[PDB]
Amino acid sequence: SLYPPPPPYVKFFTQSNLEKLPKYKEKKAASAKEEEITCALDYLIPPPMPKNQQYRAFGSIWQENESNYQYKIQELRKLLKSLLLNYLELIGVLSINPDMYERKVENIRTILVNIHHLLNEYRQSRESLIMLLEEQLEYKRGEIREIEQVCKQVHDKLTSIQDTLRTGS
Amino acid sequence: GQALDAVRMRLAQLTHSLRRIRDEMSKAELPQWYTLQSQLNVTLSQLVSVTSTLQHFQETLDSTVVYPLPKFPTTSHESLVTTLLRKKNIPEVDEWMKYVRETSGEEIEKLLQQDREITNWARTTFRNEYGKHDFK
Amino acid sequence: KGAVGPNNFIWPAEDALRRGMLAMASLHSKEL
Amino acid sequence: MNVTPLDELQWKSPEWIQVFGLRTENVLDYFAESPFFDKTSNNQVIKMQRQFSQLNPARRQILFKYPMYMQLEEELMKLDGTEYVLSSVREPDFWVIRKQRRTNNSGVGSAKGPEIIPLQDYYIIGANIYQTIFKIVQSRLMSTSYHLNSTLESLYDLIEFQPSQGVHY
Amino acid sequence: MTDRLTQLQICLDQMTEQFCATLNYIDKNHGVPPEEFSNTIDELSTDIILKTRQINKLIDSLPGVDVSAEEQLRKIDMLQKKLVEVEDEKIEAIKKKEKLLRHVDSLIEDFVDGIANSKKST
Amino acid sequence: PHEIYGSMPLEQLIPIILRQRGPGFKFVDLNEKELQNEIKQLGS
Amino acid sequence: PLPTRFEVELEFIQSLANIQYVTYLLTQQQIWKSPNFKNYLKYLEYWCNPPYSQCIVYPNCLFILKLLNGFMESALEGLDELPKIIQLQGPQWMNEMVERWAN
Amino acid sequence: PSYSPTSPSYSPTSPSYSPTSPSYS
Amino acid sequence: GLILQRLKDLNLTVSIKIALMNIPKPLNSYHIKNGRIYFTVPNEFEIQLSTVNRQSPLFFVDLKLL
Amino acid sequence: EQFVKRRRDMLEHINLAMNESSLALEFVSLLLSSVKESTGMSSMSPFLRKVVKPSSLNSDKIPYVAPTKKEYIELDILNKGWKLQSLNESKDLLRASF
Repeated sequence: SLYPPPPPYVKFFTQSNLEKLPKYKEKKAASAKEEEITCALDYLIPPPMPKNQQYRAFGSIWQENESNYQYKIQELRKLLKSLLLNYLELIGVLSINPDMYERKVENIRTILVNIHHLLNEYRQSRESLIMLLEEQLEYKRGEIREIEQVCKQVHDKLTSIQDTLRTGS
Repeated sequence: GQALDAVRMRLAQLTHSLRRIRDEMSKAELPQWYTLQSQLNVTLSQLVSVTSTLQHFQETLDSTVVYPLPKFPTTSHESLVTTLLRKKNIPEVDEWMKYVRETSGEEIEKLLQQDREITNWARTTFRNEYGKHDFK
Repeated sequence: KGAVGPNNFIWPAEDALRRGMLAMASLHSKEL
Repeated sequence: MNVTPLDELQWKSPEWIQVFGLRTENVLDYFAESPFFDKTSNNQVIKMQRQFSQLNPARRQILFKYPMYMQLEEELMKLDGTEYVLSSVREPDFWVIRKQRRTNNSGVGSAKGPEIIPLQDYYIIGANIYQTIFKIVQSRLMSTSYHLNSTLESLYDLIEFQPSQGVHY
Repeated sequence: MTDRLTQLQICLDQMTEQFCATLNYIDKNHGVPPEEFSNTIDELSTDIILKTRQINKLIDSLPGVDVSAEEQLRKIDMLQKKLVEVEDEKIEAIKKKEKLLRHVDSLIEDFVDGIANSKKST
Repeated sequence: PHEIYGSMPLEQLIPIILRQRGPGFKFVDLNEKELQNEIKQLGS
Repeated sequence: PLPTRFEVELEFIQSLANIQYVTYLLTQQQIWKSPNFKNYLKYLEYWCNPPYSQCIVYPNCLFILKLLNGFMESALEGLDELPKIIQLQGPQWMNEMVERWAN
Repeated sequence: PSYSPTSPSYSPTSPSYSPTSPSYS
Repeated sequence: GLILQRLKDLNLTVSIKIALMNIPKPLNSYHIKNGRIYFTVPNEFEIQLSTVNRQSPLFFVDLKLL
Repeated sequence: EQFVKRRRDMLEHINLAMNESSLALEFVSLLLSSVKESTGMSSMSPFLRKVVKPSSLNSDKIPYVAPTKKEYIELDILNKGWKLQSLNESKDLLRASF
């Protein structure tokens, strides 16, 4: 069907199984002193994390104070200059002998592809943390400073009123 | 189109009667019993007329073929189109007749003719019983 | 919107679940 | 053995739309793998004939708009029987086919062309396919009657009678 | 505000689109009068040069572009520290402001009672 | 939890108190001695 | 190879985010009638803590199951209103998820 | 004329009961 | 929580408002409590009043017969 | 409290009964509007008037399906079944009432 069937073990665990789970896990721990499914109550025991700390799904694999970059910068600049130079040479190829133009085209793309690699090491979450950091920091400083400004102006008004009433005495 | 027009007007008046009985039941105070009986009987006999007239003109309704308008936009009104398109019964009625058939559960044919003869015999017996005593 | 791009949706894809190994796992639930 | 009615039957082919996409060019190609497409129709015979040859108001608008539809007539006029033809199309999401059967009565005394007779209604909405209103009306009325019966039996249960007053609640 | 990384992606996408448009114009126009074609291409090349210079001035303006991330780590840590002390200081600030506030309220109540029992004393 | 109570203006607190105390009981019928009373019971 | 129970339970949790899946599951009588399914739903609650929450793909179902948790004391009835209510309350629920995680 | 038209009694909240099953290829 | 100081402010507002108006001598017997003001005319009545805003006029709250 | 509960139950039941019945009128009102606009204008709800200009329902022809023993005999014996049902609930309801 369109919707896959519920998992099979879901139907094994009734309320009686839930209430008898404590004694079952106590007995299992006492006896113990891929997990084989010898009893229907085994699944409620929390599954163990794989030792390799890896998870595979759909053909793809998955697994501290914030809780020479100049070399990369100059590499990027020289790569951009070489990319412009190669673009000029490739368009010249198109001009004179376009029949073999593709011979350079993908080459240029490789440099562009390398640029993407040069982005990968530069990857930005810390920079986003920084920018959010300063925006809420400056917002709270603005709120604070307007608080002492308003309380100070109220105090100044109170002192002026006190002087006015003392003069009228 | 004439048959569907008559179906339209009769179903419209039936829906009007339903709206009526609705807005006189929605009141916090229940009216007199007799008014409720009158409304019930009128609306229910009207439903009978609806059923009979729908029975009469099945051929005209069947002959008609449903097709969306060229001017009607389905991109924006696909939800509205699907609302009227769907026809599956409400589930509770479904398991209702499923349990009904479960409870009910050449042999069947001869039971059928035995039911025929019981029906005819009972009809004749009650005709005789009515004729036995003068009711006028 | 008209170009169905793979592996980037707001909600889990129905085709992703169909192609996921859970489908055959349910099919092979007897083998489990 | 319980069968879901084909009128409410709805097929979805995510792989086909992902690979080819929805278009009037391949709408019949999309319909080919559906259960509603009868293998005994002359369209499939024309398909194998084409394969073997290769190996070896809006009706007039859609008539004049596409040349493959032309080829559909000049390949379908020769074969009489159950055939699948397009009814109307509004892009980029709505297509409906015309389910008709043809009997080319070439007998003497009939000046009319081949007889065209409807058989079924099919609506392609998005990637979904839909296929009597009399049944809808009777179903709605009968469910309404069931609910009315429940309400009235409950109300009659609520009714209480006394000889000295009549019926009250 | 717009993050400069998003601006960098927008700039590179615009640069790619500009190159595509320029080469499309070259491919579909080679053969238009030579003077108009040359003028349009000079404009396109000026556009290429300008896009290159925004690319250069955005890539070098990335804070932390030439700063190692670990001293960002210490600066961020000490930022949360001094933040902890600054909301602490705001706690004492607000509590003493409320203290003086209900001192003011107490004197208001006393003065109002004095007015009331003075004007009803006669 | 007390953030919402302390952050709403009295113009919206009054309907909240009225609905909490039910119909008929006005927002001003509460007694200060009574108030500190239920405060004492809820503090236990 | 045969996937482990981790993979199937995680995929079930992430598929619970689909409104169509929830509507289909609640359409059948015996799914809600059987206490086994709700027992499994309450068992699934323990994935809201790390490091399990780091392995999720769509955080919305995190509330949905919790919303489904509410369904055991709110009633089936309300199944019809489920798509409308999720569409209407998507903004504030996404905001509260962001507050729970992004802050 | 027409004494009164009918009030709009649309029920979009109705969930519908369309059976879906032929999705697998 | 906020109810105590809200009632105190209501009492203060009622007191200043009645200070604004020249109360009659027969109404000199007044009490202030729980955001309410009580005027008890013996063997006649006991009227309890309050106000929502300093600018807003007084409104009836409660009455008791003596 | 049980009276309030049953009154609410019958209210929601009749509302559910009428919700499906409304759609029949919504569908059937289109034919006359297509044939005669002015008469048909009042039939539809204002929302449906806003949805589209009404010419929706047009007459069409489809042939009757060829009959056989297959479906009428089963249709009528199963109608016998539902009416035997109705007789059973008739007897039960009459017994309870009496």
